Amino acid sequence: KIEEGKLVIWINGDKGYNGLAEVGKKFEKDTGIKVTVEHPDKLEEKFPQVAATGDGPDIIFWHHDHFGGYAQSGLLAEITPDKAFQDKLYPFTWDAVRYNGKLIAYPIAVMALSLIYNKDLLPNPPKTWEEIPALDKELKAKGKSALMFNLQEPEFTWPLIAADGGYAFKYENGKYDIKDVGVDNAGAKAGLTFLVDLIKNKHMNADTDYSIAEAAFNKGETAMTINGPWAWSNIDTSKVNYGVTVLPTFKGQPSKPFVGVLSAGINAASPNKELAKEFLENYLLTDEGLEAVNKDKPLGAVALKSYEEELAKDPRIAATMENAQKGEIMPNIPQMSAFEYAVRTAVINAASGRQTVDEALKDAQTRITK
Ligand SMILES: [Zn+2]
Ligand SMILES: [Zn+2]
Ligand SMILES: [Zn+2]
Ligand SMILES: [Zn+2]
Repeated sequence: KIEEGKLVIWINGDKGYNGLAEVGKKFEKDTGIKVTVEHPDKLEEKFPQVAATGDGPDIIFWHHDHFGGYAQSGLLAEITPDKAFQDKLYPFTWDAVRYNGKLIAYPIAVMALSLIYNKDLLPNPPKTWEEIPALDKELKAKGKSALMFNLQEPEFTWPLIAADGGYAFKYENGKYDIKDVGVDNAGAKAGLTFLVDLIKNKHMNADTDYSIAEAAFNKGETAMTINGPWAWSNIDTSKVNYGVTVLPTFKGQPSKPFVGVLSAGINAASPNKELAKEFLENYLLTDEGLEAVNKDKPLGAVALKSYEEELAKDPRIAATMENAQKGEIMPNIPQMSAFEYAVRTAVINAASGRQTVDEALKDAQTRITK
């Protein structure tokens, strides 16, 4: 079982764990409570294993959508921030950590895709998807293309498809209606048709994937790409003079990317729930706390209003949060699995001609709602 009188924290070792450990040291100095941070390989898979036998870390950091499965297994303790604390973070982030009407984790950071552009090729990036065709023809005259991004995964194609009305699962009253899927409505059809038309008109290639798109942008062959905060470092090394901004609109409406929320949950079997809450609320989710974590490894945008306003001074972070706020929270229900499979196939089939847009989405909708 977990030891009382101390805190063990788990988080992927590639994130700012050193920062969390520093906040832990500060905690130990003020309370005498030792905080040990660990980053086991595949800790996300190990948590349910050790948590089952009443073992594991007191606190676990991971993406919100995954906490859904954890909460269904009752592995997470319900957190109870007072209204004063909840007001410290952006409202939409609390929605990401709510399971069956209960709050099961503290939101930490927010990730979402943004439009990334080459400032030398396009000092002023386009605000609309509609302009992409004309922009590409202009750039092609100079041996450059307008846009290249991963068309193989729903995470990257969904922003446009959802813009005019598409959606995964209808969210209402803090609950997802698994029988109300918006994959084959008029909005989704319009979005995918535009995407497919771009391919038919040679402005994009159906085979472009993550690596192909990243190489093209980082080598200055294409003026724009679509990616997240995790791709910036690779661009920094390429020396490309890039900018990060709000995604283009479609039919005057904002692209809606899925939003991922790094969250901190408390082990249901932890005998240190009170101290765990004190650490997270009064030490980590503070400007100094998040700053320590962010300096170790960039968090992207954060859920804490006060610190996000500071980080937002970086236009890349401001763009990340803007797209996140206009986006769709990644559903934390098991049905998203079918949604991902279904939509990935639908997009590939429509982009290749194997199916029309209407047929591809109709089949995806059917499967998802089965
Ligand atoms: Zn033990
Ligand atoms: Zn590790
Ligand atoms: Zn995840
Ligand atoms: Zn992550």
